[PDB]
Amino acid sequence: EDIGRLQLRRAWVNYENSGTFDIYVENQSSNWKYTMAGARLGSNTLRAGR
Amino acid sequence: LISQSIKNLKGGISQQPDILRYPDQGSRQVNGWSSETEGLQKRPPLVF
Repeated sequence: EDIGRLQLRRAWVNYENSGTFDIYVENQSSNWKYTMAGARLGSNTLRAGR
Repeated sequence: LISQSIKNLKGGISQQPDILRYPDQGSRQVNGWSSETEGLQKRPPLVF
């Protein structure tokens, strides 16, 4: 249904056991890049080497 | 105040009166090419 203006804000991507994709959001003149890495701080997944 | 969008234009003549006919159906159409993804196009030309 494309009738009214859909002012869009903060799409979200959920992910299973991997990461480090970036994300490129591309408006007409904006070009923001939402880079992402593996795990959160303090997680058991995030290790000083694993 | 209402509004609606006719999503496709496929297609063609419909000599049935307009309170009966579907949307996508024009009342006349000459040299049109109602494709699947793109709608109305010009028919491609006659090479010689």
